[PDB]
Amino acid sequence: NHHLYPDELNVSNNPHYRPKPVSYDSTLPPDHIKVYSRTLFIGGVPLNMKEWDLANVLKPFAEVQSVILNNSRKHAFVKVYSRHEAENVLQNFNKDGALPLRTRWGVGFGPRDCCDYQHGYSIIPMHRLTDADKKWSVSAQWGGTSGQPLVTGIVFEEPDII
Repeated sequence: NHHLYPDELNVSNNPHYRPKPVSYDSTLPPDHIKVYSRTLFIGGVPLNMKEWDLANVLKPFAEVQSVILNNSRKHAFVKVYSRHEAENVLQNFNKDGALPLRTRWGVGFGPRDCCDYQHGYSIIPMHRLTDADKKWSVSAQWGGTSGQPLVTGIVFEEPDII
């Protein structure tokens, strides 16, 4: 498992507490939902940079929740606790290029072909989500719908997937 803080809960006593914003977009086609990524793809990762090193360097911009790192592939998938935090990294982290890290929107939920990589969201037809995906979307600790059912046009932040 790739979560940095095992078994944590999205509760007010956790410093990682974040709200779960949900909205509705009438323009989506039938049976489609919109999911904002909380996952960054980081390329240019040096050989001796580990998961906590990435969390440590990012901390002034965002609190890292999970990291899937592969040094042999020079990359990591880094999930942060909120969409706002992910945007803050892309806006403000390493913009001069003092570090070799190269950061962009990643995909942590749903099919890769549904992702708009420029804007960091996916428009996903619900027939392409597993029952597990649908359950995660409604019941996850961070992101998801906070109990609200999945309907055409619902918009939410990337849900945790176990």
